[PDB]
Amino acid sequence: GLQRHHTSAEEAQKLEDGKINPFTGREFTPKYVDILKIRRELPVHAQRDEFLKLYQNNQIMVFVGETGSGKTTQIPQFVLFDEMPHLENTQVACTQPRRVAAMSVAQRVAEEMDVKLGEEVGYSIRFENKTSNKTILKYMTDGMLLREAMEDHDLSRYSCIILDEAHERTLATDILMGLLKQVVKRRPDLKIIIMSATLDAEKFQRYFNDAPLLAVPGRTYPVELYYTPEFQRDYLDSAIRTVLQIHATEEAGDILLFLTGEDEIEDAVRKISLEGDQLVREEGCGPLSVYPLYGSLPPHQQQRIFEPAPESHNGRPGRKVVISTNIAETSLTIDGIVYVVDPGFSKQKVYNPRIRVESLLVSPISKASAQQRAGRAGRTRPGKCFRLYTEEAFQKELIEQSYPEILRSNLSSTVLELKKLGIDDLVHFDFMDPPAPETMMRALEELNYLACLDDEGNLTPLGRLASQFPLDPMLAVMLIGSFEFQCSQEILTIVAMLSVPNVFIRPTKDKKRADDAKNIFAHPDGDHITLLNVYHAFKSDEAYEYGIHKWCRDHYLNYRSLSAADNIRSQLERLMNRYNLELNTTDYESPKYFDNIRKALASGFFMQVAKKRSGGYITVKDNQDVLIHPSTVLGHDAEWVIYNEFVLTSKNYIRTVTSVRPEWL
Amino acid sequence: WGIHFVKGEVLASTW
Ligand SMILES: Nc1ncnc2c1ncn2[C@@H]1O[C@H](COP(=O)(O)OP(=O)(O)O)[C@@H](O)[C@H]1O
Ligand SMILES: [Mg+2]
Repeated sequence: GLQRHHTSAEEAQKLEDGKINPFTGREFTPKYVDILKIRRELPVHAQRDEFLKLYQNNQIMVFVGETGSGKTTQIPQFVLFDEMPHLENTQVACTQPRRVAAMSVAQRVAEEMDVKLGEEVGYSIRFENKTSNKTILKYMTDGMLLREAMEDHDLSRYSCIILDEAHERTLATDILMGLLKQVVKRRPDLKIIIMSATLDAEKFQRYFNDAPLLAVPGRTYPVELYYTPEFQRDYLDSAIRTVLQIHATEEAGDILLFLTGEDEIEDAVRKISLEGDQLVREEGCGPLSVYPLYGSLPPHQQQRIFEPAPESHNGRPGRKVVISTNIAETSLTIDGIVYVVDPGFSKQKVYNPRIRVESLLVSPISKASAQQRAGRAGRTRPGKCFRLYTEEAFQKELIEQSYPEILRSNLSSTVLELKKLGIDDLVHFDFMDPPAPETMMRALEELNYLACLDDEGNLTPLGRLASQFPLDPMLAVMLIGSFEFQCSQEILTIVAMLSVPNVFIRPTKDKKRADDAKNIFAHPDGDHITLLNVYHAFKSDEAYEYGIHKWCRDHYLNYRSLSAADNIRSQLERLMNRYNLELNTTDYESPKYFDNIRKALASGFFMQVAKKRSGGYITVKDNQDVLIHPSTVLGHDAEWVIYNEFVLTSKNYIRTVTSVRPEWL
Repeated sequence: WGIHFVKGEVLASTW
C-alpha cells in the first residue's frame, strides 16, 4: 500500500486528489481544490519525481532554485508525503531566517493543505509559539531551532530539517550547518535539505561531502534597466518622485519599493498616499494603494501585501505599491510585480573590532543584492527596474559580494554560545567560512581569563549568566560582579554607554568648542565617569524642557547613540530583574561614591591596564608604547590608567582612559 | 514628477 521513504510522485499525486484529507480525515473544501489547481503549475512540481528519487538514496542534498520557484511552500509537503510523520510521532522543521517570512509562509501552507493553522502546520518564533501536540510541520526561526538544539542536543523530535535561504549566510544558519554536519553521523535516520536561491552552489556541495545538487530551471523574463545621469543627494524624495512617475505614465503592473527601516517606510507610505490622492484629484489618475512591510508587522497586517490591486475607476489602471525592506528580495515573493525601484541603500550589521560594538548602519548594497532586486522586477511580464544611481557607480562603487555574518560579529559571544550546545573542539570545529586561528585563540584565551570558561574549557555558571546578556562577555561579567561594590546602577549606566558607538563628535573645525562642551560634563578623574555624567544630564528634565534634539546638537553629542544607550540600559534592567540579580546604589553625597565606581570599574577592565612611563605610557599586556589621546579629561599624572579603546596611527594612542589606584588592582 | 532616467543594459532571459 503505502511505503515509508519509498513512495512515488504518481502515488502522492493520486492521494492528493482523494476526497478525504490523509493528514486529518476530514472533508476537502473546494478552496483546496482551487488552490491545488493554481499551485500545480510551479516549476518544482515538474521535478517532484526527480526530487523524490534524490531524497530517498541520500541523507544530505542541496536544492538550488531561483526565487519564486515554490521551494519553501512546496518541498515540505513533498517531504511530508514521503515521510508520513504522524505514524512515528515526528515532525518536519523548516528554518526561515526572517520572522515575517516564517509567519507568512506558515499561514500560506496551512491554507494550502486545508488544515487549521496551529493544529497540523504551525510556526515557532521567539515569544510566539503557535503550535500544538498535533503539529506535523513547523516553520521556525533558525534562532529558535538553535535554542531547541541547546535544550535537546540530538534533535530527537525531528525527522527532517530543512535549511531555507542558506545563501543569506547568517550566524545562526552557519552554526546550524556546522552542528548538523556532525549530528548526521550519530543519527542515521535524520535527513537534511539545504535550499538556496543562488543557481551556483558548488561550495555547498564541497562542504557537505559532495552532496547531490538539483537545480530548478530559470523562469524569469528579460528586464530592462534604467539609471540616473547624475548623483542623487536625497534618495527618499527621488524614490517618491520615481514611484509617482511610474504610476502616472507606465502600464498596468504593481510597484515594489525598497527602503531602509520602519520610520522611513512609514514616512514614505504617508507621503505616497497623500501624493496619490492629490494626483487623483488633479489629473484623475487611477487609485494607488500603499502597504508597508517590515519585521515587526503583526500577521493581520502582513497578509495585506498579497491583496489584489484595486479596480480602476478613472479609465486608467489601478496599482499596488509595497514599501518593503530587504524582505521582498528573496524571503517572500509577491505576484504581480513588474516595476522595481532600487534606491541602493539597505541596513546592514557592522562590527567594530577596536571598540567591540555592533551597530546597524545604512550602507550601500552589493552587486548580487542589486541583481536580485532587479530580477524581482520580471516574473510575469517583461518588466523594468529603475535604479537611483549612476551606471558608473554600479560598475565601480558597489562591492562584488557581502561577507558572511560569522566574520562580521563578535567571536567571543559566538564561542560562548557554541559551548552551550556541547561542542568541545572549538579550534577544530568545521565552520563554513572559518575565522583566522589567531582571533579564535585570542577569544578563547580572553574567555578563560574572565572565568567564563574554567581551565578545563567547560562552561561555568558565570559563563552562562554572562552569555544570557547582549554584551561583550567582559562587560557582562563586570555587570554581574558590580553588585558587590554597592555601585551597581552606576556600572549599569557605564556599560550601557560603552556598548554603543562614540557619543562625541570631534570635527576638525570648531574643535575647541567641542572640547569645551565635553569639559562641561568632564570630571577630572577619567573619561568613564564622563559618560555617566553625560547620561545623567541626557535624561534630566531640564534638557527635555530645553529640547532634547537641540540640546544634543548644541553640545556636540550624538543623539542616536544616546537613545540606543538608553534602550540598552532599559533592556539590561529588565533582564537583570528577570534573573534576580542584586541591584543597589550608594548615596550621591557619600564621599566614597566615586571610590566605589572606580573600584567596581577596575575589577572589570583589569585586562587593559597601562602604567605611566618614567620619561608616555606602557601597556601591561603586550607592552605597547602608547600616548594618551588628545581628547582626554585626565587631570593629574594618573600613574595607573585603564584604557578601553586602542587607536592605531603613526603614534599609538589609547582612548577613553581613566585613573586608578594600584591597590585596587 | 521631477526625475529623468537614462536607459541601460538589458538582462537576458534565463529560459
Ligand atoms: N501568503 C500568500 N498568499 C498568496 N500566495 C502566496 C503566499 N505566499 C506565497 N505565495 C505564492 O507561492 C509562491 C511561493 O514560493 P516560495 O515558497 O517563496 O519559493 P521560494 O521561497 O523558493 O521563492 C510564490 O510564487 C507566491 O506567489
Ligand atoms: Mg523561500
